[PDB]
Amino acid sequence: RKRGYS
Amino acid sequence: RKRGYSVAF
Amino acid sequence: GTVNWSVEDIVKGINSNNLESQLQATQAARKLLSREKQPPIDNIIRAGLIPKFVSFLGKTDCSPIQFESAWALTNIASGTSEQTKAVVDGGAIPAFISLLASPHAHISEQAVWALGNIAGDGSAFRDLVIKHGAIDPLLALLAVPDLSTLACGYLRNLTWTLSNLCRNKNPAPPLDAVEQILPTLVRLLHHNDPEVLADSCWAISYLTDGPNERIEMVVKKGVVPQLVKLLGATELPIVTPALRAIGNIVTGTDEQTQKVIDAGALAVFPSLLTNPKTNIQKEATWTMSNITAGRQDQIQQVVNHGLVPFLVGVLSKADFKTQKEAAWAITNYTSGGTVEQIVYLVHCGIIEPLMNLLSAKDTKIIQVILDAISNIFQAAEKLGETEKLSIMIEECGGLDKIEALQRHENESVYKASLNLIEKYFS
Repeated sequence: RKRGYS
Repeated sequence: RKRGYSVAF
Repeated sequence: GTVNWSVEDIVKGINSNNLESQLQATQAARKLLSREKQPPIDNIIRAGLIPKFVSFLGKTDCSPIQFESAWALTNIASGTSEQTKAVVDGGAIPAFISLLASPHAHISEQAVWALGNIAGDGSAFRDLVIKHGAIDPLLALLAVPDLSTLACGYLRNLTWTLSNLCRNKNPAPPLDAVEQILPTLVRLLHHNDPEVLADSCWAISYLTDGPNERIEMVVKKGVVPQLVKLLGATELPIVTPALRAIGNIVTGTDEQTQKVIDAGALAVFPSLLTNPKTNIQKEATWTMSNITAGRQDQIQQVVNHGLVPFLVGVLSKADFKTQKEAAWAITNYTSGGTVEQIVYLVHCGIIEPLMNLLSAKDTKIIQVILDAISNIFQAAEKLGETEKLSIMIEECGGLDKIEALQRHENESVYKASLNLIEKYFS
């Protein structure tokens, strides 16, 4: 998984 | 007769 | 001030020979890359800003530009594989590893987040992050007497990044990297935060998805009782990876499967096999199928826990994917079970739902059911009760289904169905 910050 | 996740689905 | 800047203005600020102008422009890029709808990641990449942001990661003298450039790059790395590659190609991996030792907790966390996105892209970037030596400084951030002293979000991000280092196959993570991470993972699995517990379970599900040697590394750390405890959790984001991990462990040896039974996992299956989430019912039935593929004493534990009526249940009514796994659970049970155990299965009413599924337009489920019928008849042959079974299949309309399968397109189905008619229905 990858996750964006905000 | 065991099946791994990829073998089952 | 730094809200809604054009890429051109950001480039002008970053290309100035003024650290404060560069900082204001980097914050402007971070805010652009943080917007909910369509952040201009490709426009920022095309403007050649990634090498500038990576050099700003090394500016120890200006901690705000370190944070702004780390956040901007984290947002780029969170995108497509090509976008993550641009971050890696800019030399961001050693620069982010150097920031893990930062005295500023918000910068160290941003570096943890960025490395999780890079490692999560796949096997090659995961292994590259490991080769650049990320594991030791990541583990050092968790080397505290009590995990409860750490900030919630900070611990959640560290757990998530460690789970991405455990993720992906072809190849699976390096053996020594897995051995190094596992003691911290066991500790995170006993933490009380549901998000930490969910991601620790996901990390364990990835590590157990492989050969028996991989499962052994995990099972030897004594985590199976803690996984069974989490299998009983009320939170669906915890139960889902806990069940996946347990399901993966029971694909292993009879001895590894026994550790799951000994920890009391079968007592959770009446609720898992009736769970309102179809994916939980499906993976619980798959788990059951691998346990019925075990020793006769393990098939006996399924019986003693009253789980055969629950298998009759899922075979009778469930989503088709769960019913296919239930068909597999029955065929595995009938292949390895004793005559008494197979007799018990028929008495629980397995025949009628097993026959009703012969109408399904899936060649694989038909093959599996036809095999189970043959095995049940083989048990009836030892008791001389083949006639009682033949009448039972006739009464629920099973005979009409097997007779129709004699003209089926598949070779194995055609052969097995003709065999059963000639041996028991003539």
